Amino acid sequence: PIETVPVKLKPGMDGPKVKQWPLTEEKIKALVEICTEMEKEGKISKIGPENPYNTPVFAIKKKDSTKWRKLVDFRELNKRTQDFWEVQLGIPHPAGLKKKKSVTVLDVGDAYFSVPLDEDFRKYTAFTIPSINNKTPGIRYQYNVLPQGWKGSPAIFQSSMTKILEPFKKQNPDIVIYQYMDDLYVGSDLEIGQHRTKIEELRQHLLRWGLTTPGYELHPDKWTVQPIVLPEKDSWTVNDIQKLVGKLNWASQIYPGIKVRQLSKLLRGTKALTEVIPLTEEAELELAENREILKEPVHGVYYDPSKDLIAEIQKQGQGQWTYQIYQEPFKNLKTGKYARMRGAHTNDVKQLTEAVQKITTESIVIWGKTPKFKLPIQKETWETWWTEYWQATWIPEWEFVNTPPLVKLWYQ
Amino acid sequence: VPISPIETVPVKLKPGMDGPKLTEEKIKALVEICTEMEKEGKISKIGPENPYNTPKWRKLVDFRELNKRTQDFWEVQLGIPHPAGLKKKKSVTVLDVGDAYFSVPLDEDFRKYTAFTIPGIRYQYNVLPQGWKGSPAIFQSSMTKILEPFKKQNPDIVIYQYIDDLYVGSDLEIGQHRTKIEELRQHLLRWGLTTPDKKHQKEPPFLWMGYELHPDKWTVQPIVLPEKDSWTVNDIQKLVGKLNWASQIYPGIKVRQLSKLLRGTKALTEVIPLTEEAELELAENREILKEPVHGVYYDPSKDLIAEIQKQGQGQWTYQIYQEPFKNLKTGKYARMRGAHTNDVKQLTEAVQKITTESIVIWGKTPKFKLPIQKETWETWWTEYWQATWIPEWEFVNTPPLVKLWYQLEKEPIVGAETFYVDGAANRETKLGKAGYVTNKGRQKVVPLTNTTNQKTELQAIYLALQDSGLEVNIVTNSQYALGIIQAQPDKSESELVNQIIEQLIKKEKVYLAWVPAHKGIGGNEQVDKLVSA
DNA sequence: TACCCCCCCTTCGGTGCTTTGCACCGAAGGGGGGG
Ligand SMILES: Cc1cc(/C=C/C#N)cc(C)c1Nc1ccnc(Nc2ccc(C#N)cc2)n1
Repeated sequence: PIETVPVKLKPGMDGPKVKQWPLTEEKIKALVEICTEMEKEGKISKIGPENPYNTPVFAIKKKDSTKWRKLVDFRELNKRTQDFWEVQLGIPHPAGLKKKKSVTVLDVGDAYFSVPLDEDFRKYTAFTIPSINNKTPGIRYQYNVLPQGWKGSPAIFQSSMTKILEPFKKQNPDIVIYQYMDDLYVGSDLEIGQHRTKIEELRQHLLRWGLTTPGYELHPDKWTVQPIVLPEKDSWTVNDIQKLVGKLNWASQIYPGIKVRQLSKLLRGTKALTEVIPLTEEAELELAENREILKEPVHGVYYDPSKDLIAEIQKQGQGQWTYQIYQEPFKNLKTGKYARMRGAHTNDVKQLTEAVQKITTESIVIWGKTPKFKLPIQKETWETWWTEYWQATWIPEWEFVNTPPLVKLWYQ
Repeated sequence: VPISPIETVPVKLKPGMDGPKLTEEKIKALVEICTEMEKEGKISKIGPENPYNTPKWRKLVDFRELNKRTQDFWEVQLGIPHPAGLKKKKSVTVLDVGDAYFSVPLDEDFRKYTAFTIPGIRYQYNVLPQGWKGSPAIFQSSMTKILEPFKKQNPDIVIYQYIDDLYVGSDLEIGQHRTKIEELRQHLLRWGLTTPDKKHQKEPPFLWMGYELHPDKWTVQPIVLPEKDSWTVNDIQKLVGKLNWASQIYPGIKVRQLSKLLRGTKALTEVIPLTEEAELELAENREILKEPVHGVYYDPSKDLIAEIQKQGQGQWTYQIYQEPFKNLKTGKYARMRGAHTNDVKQLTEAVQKITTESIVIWGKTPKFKLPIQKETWETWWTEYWQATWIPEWEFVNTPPLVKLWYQLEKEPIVGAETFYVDGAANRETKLGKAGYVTNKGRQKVVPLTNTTNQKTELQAIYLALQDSGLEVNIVTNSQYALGIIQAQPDKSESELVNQIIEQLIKKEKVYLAWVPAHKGIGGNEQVDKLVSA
């Protein structure tokens, strides 16, 4: 056989030569066995010492399974080939997927295992398996078939994907099919039984064409921006009014209509924090007006596909995290909360990792553009443990905030 | 006609550019040696092909200009195998593979780019040259390709090529080692290579990269101890470097006070007068350095453990072992990460470093043994805003244990005196007014000198703490002081923060509240008016 | 006198908020073991 679509980088930019982080011994044995199995099948071929390019490689797992999966960091090759899979061969994104009822995610990775890659482009997709203690030089390989994790593979394979899924789209105009990497999102307004039946029908339809497949659905209806509410108290001391004034001063940027004129008249003197101060009628009216402002949606916050998405994350203790997706700060495109899944205090890197995987999936569903994370974590700790609990075929872009946030104004 | 049992690795050149245009004992025998090379198939004559120019041992040709012309290769090895991660071997022989460098055929088309026509005669390389940038990588990949079947049939044999040799290690005795050496000789000679060695064969311990490698132990080269009465800055730098190198097998090496002497002077000649603490640490280090200590090699059938100890003034030591008192490695961590920090953060950074280095060296994670109670770690991490995780570990009773010296309050203390603090300053005149006001009526403002808003506020809290009781509530207006004190520091780069911390040690209960200023809430307006002039 | 590979310590420039100081980081010098 089939035509190999010519793939070429932007002139004036070299390929990937970044190094690889050290790997655990088990994550090396599994990687070697997987690479040998793929070598016996012709998917990858050994490369000599004439290739100077390299990309990082890791070994991850999947829920309810015991076999490892090989993951390749293509964050630099994707940035270099952006033109191929964005402008010339982009993928349309529906504007009404977030308004659907249930979105189910399926894996279509093996679809890229049956298409050869460009002859000139085979050298850029080279990876290396290191060894323990740097004793014996790592085993190098390059991809023959289309690569998993490279964002250009959907661009090349959409031509065949359209022919595969055209009958299914024709028989069911009521559902929306979107593709992002090896992830296939099917959005339907049906019920649980109907959705599962349609999923089985789609699975057998894929099996008709030969797609190797050996609670998956999301619920966008429950995805609503968390509203900020002040806490009502039976007794209002000086410290409580002080905290309320501080929170309102912080939130005045988010909502310009917040006023603290009457709430300041109750603290003119120098009173002890413990002593209780009653509430006047003017202060009560202003507080009610502020709550009325708080119970409305944001004003002037418009999404912009041209800019880039940025995701703040804050730890609130007791296993709670608060996330904010926005393109310009103090102007929230989305705000939400997240809680753990099990345990009293089991893990914290695991919680942050799967929270990242949750918000990034939500942002892909809603807009399709991956937010740039700003993780409250040490660079060394994250890079050491970002993979042990990470279960995804693709990797976002993050930075680190070594800066102490003092905002406890999201969790009650 | 040449011969090549191994396939030739293709070599390209950088696009858009072409190839550019002696010895002492052998200056007239070069003709004879070139004829010998031609006779033994290494060299073949050429004709008028391309205008080039090139410049007991043998003549070596420099490829300095051509090195920047050949394509870029792969850095086959980048790190050095630390001896702790190695394995115990009962036999370690060395074979001479110096003459095999010219036995690796070059590419068919690249031979035309390597021509040494300077005597004019015709002469071009048909094999891997010496000094070429691409030659070592190609040679050491061909060696791996050749030796793959041998390692696949003999898995316990370990082969390392350091320079012009091949070190082969096995766990069999010498009598059975000779048979394996003969088998390897035949296997490597089927490609046309002989490896006779006499010089360094069976001569342990090898002095490799600065380590003496005994068959079952490893150590570092003896550390020279300077003993000059007066030390220049360069002598101190050499001493701290040698101590850092020696700390990998010698536990207890501290260099903080010695390294502190290098600040303030930049020239390389002055003799800085010593200090008592630096001399004490130097004597302490020399106490360990008198008796040499060696480690043991890693065993894959047993788990490994890593202990952590504290030495005071912000420095920790660690020993990674597999059997008690049989260490695998030792090390020290004394880096200052941030101006204000406590010892629990230092412990976290330390265990991070041990985990990372054990992943690099052993590929696993060791079970830690820390001098901290589980309750302290929980109370710190569950309340800290950052994210962190410590792998499987245990607690060992070993002073000085790490603990939080003081803790703050979440709710205001009932019946406790409430101080209001603030601080005003001018960026131009370096003037300062930092005082406190109490609800009961006590107002105390003191002139300042050479202070900045953050410092004025910090010492305003200092004044509030100076004259108060055990139960105190304090109200401030700066997020800088809130961040510093909520971080719960046990050390700092300034004396003011140290004094504040010392004040926090004595008080039984402390409350700190921040409310915005320049907004007319509470006594902030009153104290700002008081400190304005 | 080059030019590299890994480690430690001090220094400085930039960067971002905590906002004209101060904290944090990664690149440079010096040192150590070497090619
Ligand atoms: C890195 C390495 C350096 C030298 C260094 C060569 C030189 N000069 C020699 C050898 C054989 C190796 N390779 C390996 C591989 C696995 N375990 C070991 N352990 C091991 C190390 C030294 C001795 C000894 N004597 C015995 C066993 N060495």
